[PDB]
Amino acid sequence: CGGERYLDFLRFAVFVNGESVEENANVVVRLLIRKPECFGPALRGEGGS
Amino acid sequence: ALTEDQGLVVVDACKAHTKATSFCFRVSKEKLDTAPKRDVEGMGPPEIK
Amino acid sequence: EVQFLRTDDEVVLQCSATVLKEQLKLCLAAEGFGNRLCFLEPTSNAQNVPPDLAICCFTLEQSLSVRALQEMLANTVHRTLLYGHAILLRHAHSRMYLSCLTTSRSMTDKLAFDVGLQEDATGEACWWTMHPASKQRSEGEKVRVGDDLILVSVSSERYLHLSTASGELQVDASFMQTLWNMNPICSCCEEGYVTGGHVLRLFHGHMDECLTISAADSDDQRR
Amino acid sequence: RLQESISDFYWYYSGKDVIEEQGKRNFSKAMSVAKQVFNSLTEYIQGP
Repeated sequence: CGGERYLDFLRFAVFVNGESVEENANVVVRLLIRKPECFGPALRGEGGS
Repeated sequence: ALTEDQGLVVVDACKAHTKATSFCFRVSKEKLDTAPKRDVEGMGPPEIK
Repeated sequence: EVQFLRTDDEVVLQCSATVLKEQLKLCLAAEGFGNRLCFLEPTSNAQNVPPDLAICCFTLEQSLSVRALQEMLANTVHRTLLYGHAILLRHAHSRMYLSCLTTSRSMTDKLAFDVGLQEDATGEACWWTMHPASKQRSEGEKVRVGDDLILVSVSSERYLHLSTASGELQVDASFMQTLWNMNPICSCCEEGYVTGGHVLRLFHGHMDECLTISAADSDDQRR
Repeated sequence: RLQESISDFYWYYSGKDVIEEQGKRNFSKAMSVAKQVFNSLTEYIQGP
């Protein structure tokens, strides 16, 4: 529940209006995979599941 | 290397003893060259050509 | 020593991870002709087994900025290094350019392109950047002798990592971090002088003879 | 830092032969500051 309601802010900060802001998407994508312990690392392919 | 039982040979790197494999380049083979010193991590002074 | 490394200086990677006993020193190496992927040569235990430095050495070519690299690669057809610069590393023996690959191994997803020599410099996947790795140094500062740092591929966002996987401590471009240290080797020296690591002939007399071994396919072992 | 900043800014318009109006103002802003820094350094040395 905590993770689902936490990244919803980023969903609004990267999809401005029907488009993808390249000035922030590139930074966000790097940060998502900067730490492997993200996006539910237990069962998202990071931990091997 | 010098195997101390067959003379000067060439040995594999797997069993390359440090004392046997170690050699030296000098001049005027007599006089019993003194102990090494001046451990400088630079290019060093001019040497043989 | 300020470690100028004025775009012409041999360098070797000297990073390792504390795995077996004391982070045994491993150096990145490759042979080129044959398997393109790089491997690791132990070097701390040089007394029992000598290291293989013939194919382990690397040389430095360019130290341009990120924007300078972008301009150069957009328009194609002696100076000290500065922290946060694009780097160009070549294999000394096989004369190939150190780069990354487009394939992975280990059967896990774990997106990590293999590190291997490239036939030609062009391809946008050859350069690396020495990014800040410790608080002791800062972006825009110089580089010192034996200064640990992190190398990031220009194309692959993943760092250059010593992937201590189930194998024999492979090197893979995964999104981990390890302080890759660089140690220097011979540089601009006197013309016609002896150097450690030079393949040489020991000649006696004008043209009398030279140090040799028995020819190939000899009756006795070539010892 | 200012010298490195302007040098990096130089490797942005090198390919292009036309400098935009926004780029012209930014160049003037940095150079007008660099001159002030240079004058301050001179006053530390004059009167030797």
